Amino acid sequence: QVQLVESGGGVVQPGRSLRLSCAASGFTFSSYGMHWVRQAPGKGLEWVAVIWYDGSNKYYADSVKGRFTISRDNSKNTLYLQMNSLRAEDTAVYYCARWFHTGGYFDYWGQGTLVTVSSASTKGPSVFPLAPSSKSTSGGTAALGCLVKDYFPEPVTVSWNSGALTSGVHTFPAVLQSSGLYSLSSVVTVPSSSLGTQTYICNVNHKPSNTKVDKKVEPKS
Amino acid sequence: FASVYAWNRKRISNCVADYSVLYNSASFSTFKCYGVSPTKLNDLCFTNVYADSFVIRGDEVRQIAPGQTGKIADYNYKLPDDFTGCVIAWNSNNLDSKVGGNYNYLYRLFRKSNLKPFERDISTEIYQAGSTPCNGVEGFNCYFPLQSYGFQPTNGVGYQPYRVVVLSFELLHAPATVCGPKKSTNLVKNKCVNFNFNGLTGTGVLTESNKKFLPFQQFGRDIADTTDAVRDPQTLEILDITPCSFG
Amino acid sequence: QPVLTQPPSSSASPGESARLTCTLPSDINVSSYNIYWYQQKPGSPPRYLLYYYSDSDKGQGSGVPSRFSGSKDASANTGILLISGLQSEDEADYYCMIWPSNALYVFGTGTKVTVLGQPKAAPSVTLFPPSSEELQANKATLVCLISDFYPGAVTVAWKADSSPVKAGVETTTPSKQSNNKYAASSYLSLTPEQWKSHRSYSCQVTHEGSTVEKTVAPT
Amino acid sequence: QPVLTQPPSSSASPGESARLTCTLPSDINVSSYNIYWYQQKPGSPPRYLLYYYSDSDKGQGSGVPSRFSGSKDASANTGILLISGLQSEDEADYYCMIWPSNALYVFGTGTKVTVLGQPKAAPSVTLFPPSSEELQANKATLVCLISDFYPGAVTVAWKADSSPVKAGVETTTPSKQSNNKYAASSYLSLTPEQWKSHRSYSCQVTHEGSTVEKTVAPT
Ligand SMILES: *[C@@H]1O[C@H](CO)[C@@H](O[C@@H]2O[C@H](CO)[C@@H](O)[C@H](O)[C@H]2NC(C)=O)[C@H](O)[C@H]1NC(C)=O
Repeated sequence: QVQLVESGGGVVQPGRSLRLSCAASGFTFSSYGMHWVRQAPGKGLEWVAVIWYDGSNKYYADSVKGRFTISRDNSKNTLYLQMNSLRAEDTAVYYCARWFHTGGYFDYWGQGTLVTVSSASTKGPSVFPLAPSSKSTSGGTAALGCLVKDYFPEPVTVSWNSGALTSGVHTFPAVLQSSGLYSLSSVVTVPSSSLGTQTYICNVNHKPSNTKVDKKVEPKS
Repeated sequence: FASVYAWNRKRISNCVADYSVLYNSASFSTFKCYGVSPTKLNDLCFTNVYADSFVIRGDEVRQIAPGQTGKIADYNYKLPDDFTGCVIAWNSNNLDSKVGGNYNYLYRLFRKSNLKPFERDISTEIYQAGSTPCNGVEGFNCYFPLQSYGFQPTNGVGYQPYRVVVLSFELLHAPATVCGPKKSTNLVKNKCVNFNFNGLTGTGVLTESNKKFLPFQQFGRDIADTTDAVRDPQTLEILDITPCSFG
Repeated sequence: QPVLTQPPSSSASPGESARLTCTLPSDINVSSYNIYWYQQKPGSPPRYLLYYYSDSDKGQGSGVPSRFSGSKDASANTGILLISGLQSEDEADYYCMIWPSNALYVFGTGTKVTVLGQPKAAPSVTLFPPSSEELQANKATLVCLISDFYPGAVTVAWKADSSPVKAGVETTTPSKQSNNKYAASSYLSLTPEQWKSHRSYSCQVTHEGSTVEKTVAPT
Repeated sequence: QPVLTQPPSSSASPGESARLTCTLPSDINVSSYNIYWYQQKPGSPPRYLLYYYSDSDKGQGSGVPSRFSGSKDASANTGILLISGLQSEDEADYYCMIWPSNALYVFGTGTKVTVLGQPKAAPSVTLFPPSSEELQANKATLVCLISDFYPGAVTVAWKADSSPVKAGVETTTPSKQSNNKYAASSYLSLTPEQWKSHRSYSCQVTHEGSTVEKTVAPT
């Protein structure tokens, strides 16, 4: 029964244009009002646009006016959304919702689709070693790591000593900067008696590219 | 019917009201009486009856009662706190709800101040929530004050339209008015009986007469002033009243 | 358009009762609107729960057990959602909505809720200054790592010698580890001349009122 | 068996009125028991004072002037002792007791009371790290001295670089000097490798809400 599927998402650079298609089923499409509602990755919900049962009440949102066009086609049970001149900030997940009017609330959302307004293409990581220091040292253990930053092609890996150390090795989730490139840092703790003693070389491999670099981390000079 | 924000107001007047055909019709989903329990309506008389009519949701019938709150009782239709009449309500899904949504039934959802009882407000000024003046155009904190139930036949109960009629019996200070119907038995004759002829209460034997009243006189009296003849209201024939035997 | 302020990240433990709030602005008598409440699990679209306006004008949401109940307190400009008898299926974000004039639909700001299925923990913090090669690379980045802080409502603030800073910092959202506690990270962008300009920087993290800060000085 | 929590070390000045409290656990309706109160001077056994249950069920203790009076407040699970008109003979420890079933006799946790016969003072703190010979002696001890803090309700907490520690510390009870104020001392046990492990330690002392801390770093 009633279920709404969506498509059209993807990745584009700003200024271009895109269109999204929400295909309904189940209920009788042309008897209800339909909304597009978006939410940014890691933020709150935000209403975008509404359309009556072809009643020509468009009523966009103050931040989308003059850039988004909402429309429908009940001959195919389809709702559309045409975006153009993407602000490189309208990157989010978009849902189509059905509006139950005499009660006054949404129902039957549609699983959303993700559209990301990127500007990056592909780039290799820049690596630095974060040295073990007394400011990181505490009693029996001290921590050292490797900072691998500024890369677009999301899947990247850093191992410790060709995969040897599994104790204390923690790679933190990559962070997406305003520049559009990712960055992360992986750190491992090791007994403070063993600051420089043994081998601690981070093996950085970037699989979309072909980058492979081993960096040694040693206490500060 | 009539909207909920501009209800109707019919002033029933001098008549013979039979609240029994209402009370027992079993077609009403809600029949509450407040000033007066229902079965004693066909035995009382007032000065005026008012009947108000409108259409609401299914689960807003509980705000049509003395002393409630909510968007309906606050500013659409307010009942005084010493109400006297009765409230009747029945479901009307098949008449008022139409596929695609019946957007002709509106209600008011913003007002400056709650209504006085039985007060009515059909204005359509742009409401002003925030401090900023509105100047007759919409916008943030400047809202149109009327919304519309979009009724649709596939709505769960409690969202289907109910029609409501509120009868309000009032008693100003006149001489009289509408009351319930007066029922009559048969008239017997030639037997000491206990009789009542539209007010005349007495006892005795009733007998066919041969006197002729004038066609506006009800009963006849003797010298020394005792009722000795009556006229039957229904058939309009004169009957003598003799006492039954003592000695 | 109004803005509906919501405190992020309340919390409680099973069997308890949580009380979320949604407040409007100094203007508008919240006892003039009906408030709607939506719930969203992760990896799923939201879902209607109930709406409240002036008891005897309530309404539930077709699959919402009678635990969830709404109310509204006047002299705070606040609507209230009340969960009574939390369980291990209420970890979700709860948004409040108002619908004035079919022209705009205003959403709240979100509020996380977590039922503590483990004892609390202390956010272990670790701070690193820009390495030497990065100094030679004409740039600088401070690295603040947070780990093992099971209730996830951490926030971070960055400090130059005495003042707070709000430019050049990026903050990861908390991520769950294997031990089912959380971890996070933040980065500070600096030119090396600003790195040696101020005598020391620090990263502070606040978590359930409590706060722990670490500090590093250039050499 | 229940535990009767008592706030240690209240205080006031002559002519005033002190209000001590004795609270049970989240369970048990303190308005179901009668509470007994005992007083103990130093160098002497305790002494019965009074008991309270539901006024019109009071009782005094044969030599206890009508200053001392008991009461009981319901929605805190709390019994209350009330001294009205303190004098210079009420410096004592006041225990609350309950007697449910001649099988167990539950005592409180004690509460010091002192009538201030002098103005307050500031706890002068002084901290010393392990000396060199002790470092060569394969051991380490931190030394925290407190002095001149006339009202004696001091407490101490020990700190490694950023965290609190609760192992290897010994704390003297406050002792009265000639000037009739107090003094105390605390010791921290450390192996020298832990001494150089953490970059600095500190001793903090709290006293009437106020707090003063001192800190030392290895060399
Ligand atoms: C009151 O109603 C009765 C009937 O309910 C009337 O009786 C009728 O009287 C006429 C005589 O003119 C007869 O021809 C009819 O057959 C009667 N009807 C019945 C049903 O018996 C009576 O006349 C009415 N009262 C008045 C004053 O007219």
